[PDB]
Amino acid sequence: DNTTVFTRILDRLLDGYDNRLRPGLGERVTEVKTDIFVTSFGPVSDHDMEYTIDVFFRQSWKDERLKFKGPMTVLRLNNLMASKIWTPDTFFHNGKKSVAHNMTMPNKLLRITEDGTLLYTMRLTVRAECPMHLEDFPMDAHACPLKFGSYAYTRAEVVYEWTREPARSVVVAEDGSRLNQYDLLGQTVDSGIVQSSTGEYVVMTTHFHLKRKIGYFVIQTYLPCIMTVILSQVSFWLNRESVPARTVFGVTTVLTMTTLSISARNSLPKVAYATAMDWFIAVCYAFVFSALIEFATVNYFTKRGYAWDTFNSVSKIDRLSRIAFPLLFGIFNLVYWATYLNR
Amino acid sequence: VQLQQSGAELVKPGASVKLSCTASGFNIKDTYMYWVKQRPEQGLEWIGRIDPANGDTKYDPKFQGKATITTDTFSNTAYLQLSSLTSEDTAVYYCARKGLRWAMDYWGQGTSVTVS
Amino acid sequence: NIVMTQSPKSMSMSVGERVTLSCKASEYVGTYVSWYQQKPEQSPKLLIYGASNRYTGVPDRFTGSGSATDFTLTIGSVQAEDLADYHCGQSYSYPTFGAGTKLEL
Amino acid sequence: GDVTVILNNLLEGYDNKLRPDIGVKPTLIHTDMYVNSIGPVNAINMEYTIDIFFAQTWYDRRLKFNSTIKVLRLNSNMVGKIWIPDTFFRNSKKADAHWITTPNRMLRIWNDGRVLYTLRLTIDAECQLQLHNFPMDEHSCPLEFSSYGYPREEIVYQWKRSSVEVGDTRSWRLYQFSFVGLRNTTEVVKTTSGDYVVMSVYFDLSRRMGYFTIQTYIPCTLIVVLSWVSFWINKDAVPARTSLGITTVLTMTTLSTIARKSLPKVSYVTAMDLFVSVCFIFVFSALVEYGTLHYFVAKMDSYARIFFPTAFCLFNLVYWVSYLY
Amino acid sequence: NMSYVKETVDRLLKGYDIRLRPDFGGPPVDVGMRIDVASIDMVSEVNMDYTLTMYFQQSWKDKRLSYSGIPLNLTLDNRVADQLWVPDTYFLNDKKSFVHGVTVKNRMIRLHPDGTVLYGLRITTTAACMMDLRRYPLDEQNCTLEIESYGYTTDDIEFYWNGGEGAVTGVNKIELPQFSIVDYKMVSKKVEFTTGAYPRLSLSFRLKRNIGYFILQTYMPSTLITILSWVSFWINYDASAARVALGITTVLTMTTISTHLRETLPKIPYVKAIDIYLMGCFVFVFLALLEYAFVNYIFNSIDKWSRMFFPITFSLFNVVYWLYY
Amino acid sequence: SNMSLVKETVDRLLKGYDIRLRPDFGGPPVAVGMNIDIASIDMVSEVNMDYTLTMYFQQAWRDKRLSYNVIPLNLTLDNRVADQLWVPDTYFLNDKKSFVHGVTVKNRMIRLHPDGTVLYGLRITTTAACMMDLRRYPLDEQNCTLEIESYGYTTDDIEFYWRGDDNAVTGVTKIELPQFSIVDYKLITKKVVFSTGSYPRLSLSFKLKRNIGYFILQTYMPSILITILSWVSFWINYDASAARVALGITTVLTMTTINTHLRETLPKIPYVKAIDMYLMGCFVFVFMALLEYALVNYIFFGRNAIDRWSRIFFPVVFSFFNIVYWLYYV
Amino acid sequence: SNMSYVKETVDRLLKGYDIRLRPDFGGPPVDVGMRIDVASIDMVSEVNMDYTLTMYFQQSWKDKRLSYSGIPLNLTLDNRVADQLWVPDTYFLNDKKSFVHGVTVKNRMIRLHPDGTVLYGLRITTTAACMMDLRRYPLDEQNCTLEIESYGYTTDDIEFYWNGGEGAVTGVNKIELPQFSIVDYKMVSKKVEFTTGAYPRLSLSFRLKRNIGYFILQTYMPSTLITILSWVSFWINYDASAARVALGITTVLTMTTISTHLRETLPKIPYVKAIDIYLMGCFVFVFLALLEYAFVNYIFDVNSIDKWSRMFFPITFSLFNVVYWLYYVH
Ligand SMILES: CCCCCCCC(=O)OC[C@H](COP(=O)(O)O[C@@H]1[C@H](O)[C@H](O)[C@@H](OP(=O)(O)O)[C@H](OP(=O)(O)O)[C@H]1O)OC(=O)CCCCCCC
Ligand SMILES: *[C@@H]1O[C@H](CO)[C@@H](O[C@@H]2O[C@H](CO)[C@@H](O[C@@H]3O[C@H](CO)[C@@H](O)[C@H](O)[C@@H]3O)[C@H](O)[C@H]2NC(C)=O)[C@H](O)[C@H]1NC(C)=O
Ligand SMILES: *[C@@H]1O[C@H](CO)[C@@H](O[C@@H]2O[C@H](CO)[C@@H](O)[C@H](O)[C@H]2NC(C)=O)[C@H](O)[C@H]1NC(C)=O
Ligand SMILES: *[C@@H]1O[C@H](CO)[C@@H](O)[C@H](O)[C@H]1NC(C)=O
Ligand SMILES: *[C@@H]1O[C@H](CO)[C@@H](O)[C@H](O)[C@H]1NC(C)=O
Ligand SMILES: *[C@@H]1O[C@H](CO)[C@@H](O)[C@H](O)[C@H]1NC(C)=O
Ligand SMILES: *[C@@H]1O[C@H](CO)[C@@H](O)[C@H](O)[C@H]1NC(C)=O
Repeated sequence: DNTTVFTRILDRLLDGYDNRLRPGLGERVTEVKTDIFVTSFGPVSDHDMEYTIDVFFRQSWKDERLKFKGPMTVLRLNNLMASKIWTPDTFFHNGKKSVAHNMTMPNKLLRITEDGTLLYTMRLTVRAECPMHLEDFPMDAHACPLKFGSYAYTRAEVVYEWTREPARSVVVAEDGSRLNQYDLLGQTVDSGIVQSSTGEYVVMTTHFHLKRKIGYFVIQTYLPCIMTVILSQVSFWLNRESVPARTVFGVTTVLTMTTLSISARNSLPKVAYATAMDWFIAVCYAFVFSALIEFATVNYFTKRGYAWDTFNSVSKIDRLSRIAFPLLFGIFNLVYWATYLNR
Repeated sequence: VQLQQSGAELVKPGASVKLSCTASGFNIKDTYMYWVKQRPEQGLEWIGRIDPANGDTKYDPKFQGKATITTDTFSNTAYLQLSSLTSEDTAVYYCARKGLRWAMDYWGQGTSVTVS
Repeated sequence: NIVMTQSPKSMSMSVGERVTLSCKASEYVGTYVSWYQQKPEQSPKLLIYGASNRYTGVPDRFTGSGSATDFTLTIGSVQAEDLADYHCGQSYSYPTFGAGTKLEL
Repeated sequence: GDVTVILNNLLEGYDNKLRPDIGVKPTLIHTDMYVNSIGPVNAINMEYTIDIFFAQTWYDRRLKFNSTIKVLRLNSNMVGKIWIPDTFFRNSKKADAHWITTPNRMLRIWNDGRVLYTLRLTIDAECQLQLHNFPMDEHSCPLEFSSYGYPREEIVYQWKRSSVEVGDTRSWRLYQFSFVGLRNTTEVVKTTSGDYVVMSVYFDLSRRMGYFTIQTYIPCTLIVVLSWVSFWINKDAVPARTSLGITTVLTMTTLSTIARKSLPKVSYVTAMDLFVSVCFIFVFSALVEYGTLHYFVAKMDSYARIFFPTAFCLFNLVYWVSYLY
Repeated sequence: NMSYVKETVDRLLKGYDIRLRPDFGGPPVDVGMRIDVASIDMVSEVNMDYTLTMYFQQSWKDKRLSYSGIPLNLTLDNRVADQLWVPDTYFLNDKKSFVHGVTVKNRMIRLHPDGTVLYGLRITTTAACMMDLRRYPLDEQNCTLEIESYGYTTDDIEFYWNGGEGAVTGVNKIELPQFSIVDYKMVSKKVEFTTGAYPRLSLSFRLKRNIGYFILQTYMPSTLITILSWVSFWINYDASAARVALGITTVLTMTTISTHLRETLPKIPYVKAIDIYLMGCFVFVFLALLEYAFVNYIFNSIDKWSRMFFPITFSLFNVVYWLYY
Repeated sequence: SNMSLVKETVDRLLKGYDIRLRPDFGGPPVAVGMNIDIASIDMVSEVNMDYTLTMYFQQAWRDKRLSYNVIPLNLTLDNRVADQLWVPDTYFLNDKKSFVHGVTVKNRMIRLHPDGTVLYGLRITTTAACMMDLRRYPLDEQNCTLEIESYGYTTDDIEFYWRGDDNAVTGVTKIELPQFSIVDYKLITKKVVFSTGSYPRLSLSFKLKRNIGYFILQTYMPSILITILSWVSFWINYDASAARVALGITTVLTMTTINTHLRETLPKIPYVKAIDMYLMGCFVFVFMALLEYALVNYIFFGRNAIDRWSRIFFPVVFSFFNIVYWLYYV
Repeated sequence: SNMSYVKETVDRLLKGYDIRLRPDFGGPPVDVGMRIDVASIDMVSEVNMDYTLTMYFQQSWKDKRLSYSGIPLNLTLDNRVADQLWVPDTYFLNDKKSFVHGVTVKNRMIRLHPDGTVLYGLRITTTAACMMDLRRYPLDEQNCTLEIESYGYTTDDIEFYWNGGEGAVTGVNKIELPQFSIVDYKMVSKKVEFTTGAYPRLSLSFRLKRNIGYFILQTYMPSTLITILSWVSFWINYDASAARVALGITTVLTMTTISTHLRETLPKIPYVKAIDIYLMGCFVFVFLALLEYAFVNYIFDVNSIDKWSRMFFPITFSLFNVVYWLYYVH
C-alpha cells in the first residue's frame, strides 16, 4: 500500500484502452485546446525564406476513459504514459524540419486530472516557411505564419480551439529573442478551415509581425555608396589639364560601385525583381557614370597640354556641374528617404 | 444545455444583492461562464468571466470591486454578487456559457434588477 | 479595450429584400465575431459564429462575411418574424459588443 | 541443431547487466588496434580523424561450453545479448561505427570462455596543437580510451603485447603530415566518480612545408624583390615610383589577410607572422626612403640598393637555421 | 458503441500476415496514388537537385480488411500502419528524403468498409534532376520525379494515377525563388531492371529560369565596363599613363568578374552562354589595348576610326546574342 | 556463490518496479544533486550565436525501492538498465542540438549504492545558444549560460541542488579557447514560474573575455597603417597631382575594402561596433586627407601654406583620437 | 485460396530458424554471388578524396533451410522478414559514411526461390574514399576503387564471387559525372589476410579521366592572355615610365592573384603539380619582362635591346608551350 496504490490505478486506466481510437469516436468531436509559449524566436534566414521558433506547444482534451478516484487529484506522469494513450497528431502545415528534443529524456509531460482532463506539453524547435516579398528591401515588414492542425482527423472528428483568450494564447518570452536583424512587433492568431482532397480540416494560424532594422544596411551598403558618390563628385574640383589624376576618379569609383552592387546582391535570395537598394545602387551608378562622361566632355574641350599658375581656363561645364551634381543627389536622397520611411 | 437563474429583485440604493445561475445537462468546469449586463433600450456590455476549473476570475475594467463572481461545482450554480448598488444599476442580467469558437451559445432568461 | 461600432442604427424595409449590417473594430478581431438577435422580452440567440459559420437551427438567409476588421451580416429576403435587435460582438480579447440595429416594417 | 542447443545453453540464466566476476576479481581486458588510415588533420578545429579495427578480448566463465567445434564464429546479433565492455574514447569529439550493410561487429567464443569482439570505428578525435612554430611544427596527437562506468577495481585494461599496427603504409589521407612514429602508454587517472585505467596512443606527425612555400613564402619574397627593383627607376618619374610603392603595400596587406585566413584561429604571434612582419617593415622602409628622397628633391638611392638585400640575406640565413634546428 | 469498434480492429488485425501482399497468389494489386504538392523548395545547380515536399497518398484494395459493422470510414491513428501491409514505393532519383515526425509521425490511414485503404504520408524529397547547362542562364529545365515499387514486379503490383490529370495538384500556388514552372506531366512506364519488369510512374516538371537577377548582377556590369573601356578612345594620345590605366583596369576587373562568376556555378566542364558573352566582350578590351599599342607605335586617324568601328561591333554582337537566345 | 547473490538481488530490485512513478510519488519531493565535469568548449561561434560544450553530466538522487543489504559493494550495472529505472527528465532550455556519444556503447553509467543512492552519469555534447552583445567587439565580455531545468516535474516533486557547492563544477581552470579566455564561472540555484507551475532551475554560466592581440594584428594595424600611408602624400609637392590622387584613392578604397571584408565574418548586426567606429574614424581621416589635396588643387591651380599645416594637423588629431578610443573602450 | 497456403508455408520456414548461424554451419562455406547495378556515380570530391556512389547492391546465396514444395513461384516477401533471416555481413572497406534509404519504406528487396536461393538486394549510397595521386593535374587519370568484403566470416565460412564475369557490374556506361569522363571499370577478386584470419575481398575499380576544358578556359587561356598583356609593355616607348611600369605591375599582381585564387580548387597537397609548373613558368616571364624595363631604364643599347626582346620572347614562349603540352598530352 506504500507504492502499489498508484500502480493499481495506472493499471486500471490502461486496461481496456484502445490507443488507436480517438475519444468519442462515433459520438462527439474531440475538443482539443491549444496554446503556445514561445521561449525564443530564433534567427530568420532571408536566403532560405525560413525562420526558427522554439516552443512549449501545449495540448488539452477530454478522454473519459481515463477517469479515476484516488488520493491524488492530478497525476503527473512521465513520457512513457504518453505513448500508451491516444494523442492528437498535430502537424505544422508550413513546417520544413522540426526536431523534438530528447536530451536527456523526451521533453514531454502528461498530467491527468481526476475528471479526465489531459495536458500534453511538448518542446519543439520548428523551422517554418515565411514567404517574403523583398520589394521594399530593406525597409520591409513581414508576417511570418505558423499553420498547424490535425493530419488524419477531419473537421467532423477533431477541432481545435485556444485554451485562453486568443489575444493571450500565444505568449512570447521576455528575455528570449534570438532575432538579429529583425524586430518582433507582436503576435497575431487566426483560426480558419482548410479544404483538401482527403476532406475538410481545421487549421490554426499564428502570424508573427517582424520589422527589419536598418542599421546594418545603412552602415554597410548605403553609406559607402554615399561616400563613393561624394568621392566621385570631387573630381570636378581639380585642374582641367590633369587627365591621369582625374581618370582614376572615374575608374576606381565605377569599380567600387560594381563590387558594391555585387556585395549587396549577394546578401539576399536571387529574386526576379529589384529591391529599393537596387534602385539606390542604380541611381548612384548613373551619377558616377554621369561624372565620368562629364569629365570626358571636358577632356574633349580641353586644349593644350600645360598648366597656368596660358589660356587653358576652367570649364564652364565643370563650374555648372559643381553645383548641379550634389544638389541633384540631395534631391534624390530626400525623395528616396521620404518615399520609403513612411509605409 | 438549460440555464436557469433567480427572479426579479428590488433593493434600496447602496445595498447588496446576490444572484445565481444554475445549469443542467453539462458540468460547468469544462467551459467558461460569462456574465453580461443589458441596460433597457441600450446595448450589451460584458461584466466578468469565471473559470470554474481553476477558480480564476477577471472582470471588466469598469466593474471591479462592485461585481465579483464565484462558482460552486457541487451545487452546479455560478454566483454573482453586486455591492454598492446605485440608481443607474437597474438593468437585466444575463448568464452566458462559453461555447464553440467563443460564441456564447446558451443564454439565461435574465433577471431584472430595479431601484426604489 | 476593443470597441465594436455597429452601423446603421435604425432603418426599416419591406418584407422580402436583402439588407446588410456593417460591423467594425479598432484592431484585429479576425473571424472571432458573433452575431445575435434580440426579440423583445427574450433571451439573445446566437446566429453565426467565427466570421461566416451558420449555427444549428439558423435558416439559410442569414450569411456573414468576415475580414481582419470589417464584418457584414447579410439577410436576404427578410420576413415578418425576423425583426429583432441585432448585436455584433467580438471575442478575440475579453468580449465587447455594439449598440445594436433595429428592424421594423 | 546441435549448435543451436549449445548456443541456447549459454543464454540460460545469463545476466548481461553484470560484468563477469563482479565480486571476485577485476575483469582483465586485452586491447588491440589496427589502423586503416589517419585522416586529414584539421588544423583550424584542432582535431584529426582515424579509422580503426578496435579489438577487445576478455574472459567470461559463464560462456564456457563443450562441443566438437572449437571457436564459434558469430555475427553482430549476439553482441547485444552478452556482456560488452563500455569502452569510450576520452578525447573523441564525434565517433561513429559503420552499419552498412550490417553492424560491423563480430563475436568469437572460445572453449575456455575467451571472447574476442572487434568493431570498425571512425573517430574524429581531438589533437591539441600549439602553433608557436608554424609551419615547422611537430605534434604528438593523442588517442585516449577507457571504461566509462567501471573503475580500476572492477575492470582493468591492458595491451595485448602487440599494439597499434598501421596498415599497408600507403592508405593515408594525410596530405601534409607524415607518420613518424607510434607510442603506447597505460595510465591511471582520478575523476569525481573514482579512478579509471586510461590507455593512450600517441602518434607523432611532422608537417611538410610545401603549400606554405608555394602559396605564401615565394610570393612574399618575390614582391619584396619587386620592391627592391623600384630603386633602379630614376627619381624624376614620380607616379612610376609611387605606384611601385602603393601596389606593393596593397598586395602585402592582401597576402597578410590571406595568410591570417590560413592561420588556425590563433591568439599569439607565430613564425609566419614574423616572416610577414619583416617583409612588411621592409616594403615601407623603401617607401619612406622614397618619400624623404622626394622631399629632398640620388646618393641615398644608391645607398638603399645595398642595405635591403644584405639585410634580407643576413635575416633569412639567421632565421631559417634558428627556427628549423 | 466503443466495444463495437475495438472488436472490429482486433479482428481485422488478427490473423493478418503483414509479410504477404493483397492477393499474393492471385491477380496483382493495383495501387492508385495522388500527389498534393505543397511547396517546391530551392533548385540548386551546384548539387543538381530540387527539394520537393508533397502529400504522397496511396490507395490499394486489400481484401482482408473487410467488415460489415461500422458504417463509417474508420479513420485510424498513424500507429496502425506499422501492423499492416504497405507497398514499398521508393524514389529512383532520390538523394536524401524523410517523412516528418512532428509532433507525431505524419501518416494517415482510412479503412473504408469494403476494402479500401487510403494510406498517405508527408514526404520531403531532394530529387536529383538531369540539368542541361548549354544555354545558361537563358535555359529551360525538365526535372523529373520517378516512383516505383522496389520488390514487387509487374506480376505483383501495378501503379496508376487515380484521377486522370487530377492526381497532381497544388502546383499553381507554388513558390520559386528563381525559376517559373510552366508545365507538368503524368506518364506511366514499365522499366526492365535485373530482377525483372517493374512499373514506374514518372512525374516531370518544367522550369524556366528568370533573367532579372543575372541581368543586373552580371550582364549590365559586363556591358557598362565595356563602355568604361570606351572612354579610353576619347582620351588624347599624349597622355600616356592616363590611357593605359583606363585600359588595363577595365580588363583586370573583367578577369576578376570572370573569376568571381564560377564559384556560384557548378564545376562545369563546357562553355555556357554567359561565358560566350563574357568572352565576347573580353576580346573587345584586348582590341582596345591593341589599338593603344598600335597608336603609340605610330606616334592619328586610328583614335577616331575606333569610335566608327567599336560601337558598330559591340551592338551587332549584342543583336546576334540576344536574338539567338 | 557471489554471482546468484548479485543476480537474484538485482532481479528482486527490478521486480515490481514502476518506471512511470517517481520515488516518493505521493509525498515529499526527491532531491537531485548535479556535478558537471567539462571536457572541452569547442566552438564559440559568433555567427550562429552559440557555443559547443562537452561535459560529464552526472546526477544523484535517492530511490528507496532500489535498496539492497546482503552485498557490501557499490553496484555498477550495465548502461542498458537505465531504461528500466526511473531517471529525471532534465533538459537544457537553451540548447540547439545534443547527443549522447554512442561509441562503442552509449556513454552512460548507472551506479547503485546499498542505501538506495543512484548515481547517473552522461557524456553530453551540446550546442547551447548564447546571445552576445557585440557593441564593444572586439574588446567585448560575453556571458554565456547553460540553463539546467526539469520539464514535467513541479517544485513539490523534484528539487535541484548543486552537490558539493562550488566544487560541483570542475574543469573550468583548464579549457583554453583559441581566442577567448575564461575569467569567472558562477552557479545559480533559482526557481522559474511558467503557466503550468513552478520548476527548479540550475544555471552554469561563464564570463568569457576575448583575447585582443589577434584582432589587433589582423584588423587594427592595417587601419593606422593606411592612415599613415595617406599622410605620406602630404610630403609630395603640389604639382604631382597623379601621385597624390592615386595614393589617396588607393588608401580610401582599401580602407573601404577591408571594411567590407571584416563584416562578412560577423552577423548582420544592427548597430555600430567599436571596430566599425574605429574604421569610420580612420575613413574620415583618410577622406579629409584627400579633400586637403582637393582644396590645394582648387585654390592654386583653380584660382605650401595649406600643406605644412596639414603636416601638423593630421598626425596630432589622430593621436588624440587614438587616445580617446583606447581609453573609452578599455 | 492461396492465402492459407502462403501463410502456413512462410511460418514453417521461420519455425526453428536460427538467425545467429550461417547456412550449413557444420560443413562447407557458403558462397555469395553479388551484382552491382550502379545508379549514379555522384560528385567525385577531390579536396576530400572521396567519390559518392549510389547503386543497387544485390546479393545471392543458397539456404537449404528455406526449402518449400507447395508454391512454384518466387516468394517475394516484405522487406521486414530480412530482420528474421540470415544476412551476410558484407561491408565496404573504403567507406566513410554510407546509408540505406528508408523512404517511404526501407529500400530492401527479398525473394525466396523454391530451391532456397535468396536474392537480398539493397539500395545503398556510399561515400567511398578514393586514392588520388594528382601530380599531373589537371591532365590526370584516377583509379577509384571499391572494396567489398565480409567482416565476421573468414574464407573457411564465406566465399564472395561475381555472378557474371564482366556481366555483373551494370549501369556504369551511362552516368552523371560533373567533371570526369569514365572510360574503364575492372573487377578483381582477392583474399586479404588480417590478424583474425583470411577474408575474401571483391574489388571494383573505376577509371576516371579529367576534362581539360574548364581549366583550359579558366586558367590556361587567362594565363596566356595575361602573358600577352604583359608583352604589350615591350612595344611602348621608353619615355612613358609610369605607363609601362603600371602595365607590368598590374600583370604580375594579377598573375599572383591567379596563383592564389586556384588553390581553393585544390587540397593542401605539398608537392608541385603540372598546373603549378605551368603557372610558375608564366610568372617568371612577366618578372623578366619587367626586369627588362629595369635594365632599359638603367641603360637610358636602348631600342636595339627592346627589339631583341620583342624578337626573342615569342620564340622562347612558343618553345615553352611545345615542351609543356607534348610532355603531358598523349
Ligand atoms: C553631362 C555633360 C553635358 C555637357 C554638354 C556640353 C555641350 C557643349 O558643347 O558645351 C560647350 C561649352 C564648353 O564649355 P568649356 O568651358 O568646357 O569649353 C570652352 C568653350 O568651348 C569656349 O568657347 C572656348 O573658348 P574659345 O572662345 O573657343 O577660344 C574654351 O577654350 P579654352 O578656354 O580652353 O582655350 C573652351 O574651354 O559648354 C557650355 O557652353 C556650357 C555647357 C554646360 C553643360 C552642363 C551639363 C550639366
Ligand atoms: C551571467 O548572467 C547571469 C544571468 O543574469 C548572472 O546570474 C545572476 O547572478 C547574480 C549573482 O551572481 C544573481 O543575483 C542574486 O539574486 C538574488 C535574488 O533574490 C539575491 O538574493 C542574491 O543575493 C544574488 O544577488 C542573479 O539572480 C543572477 N541572475 C539570474 C537571471 O539568475 C551571472 O552573474 C552573470 N555572470 C557570470 C559570471 O555568470
Ligand atoms: C561506495 O562509494 C562511496 C563513495 O561515493 C563510499 O563512501 C565513502 O566511504 C568512505 C568510508 O568507507 C568515506 O571515508 C568516504 O568519505 C565516503 N565517500 C563519500 C563521498 O561519501 C562507500 O563506502 C562505497 N561503498 C559502498 C558499498 O557504499
Ligand atoms: C531521441 O531521438 C534520438 C534521435 O533519433 C534517438 O537517438 C534517441 O534514442 C531518442 N530518445 C529516446 C529516449 O528514445
Ligand atoms: C608498444 O608497442 C611495441 C611495438 O608493438 C611493443 O614492443 C611494446 O611492448 C608495446 N608496449 C606495451 C605492450 O606496453
Ligand atoms: C521531360 O522528360 C520526359 C522524359 O524524357 C519526357 O517524357 C517529357 O515529355 C519531358 N517534358 C516534360 C513536359 O516534362
Ligand atoms: C586499380 O588499382 C587496383 C589495385 O591494385 C588494381 O587491381 C586495378 O586493376 C586498378 N584498376 C585499373 C588499372 O583499371
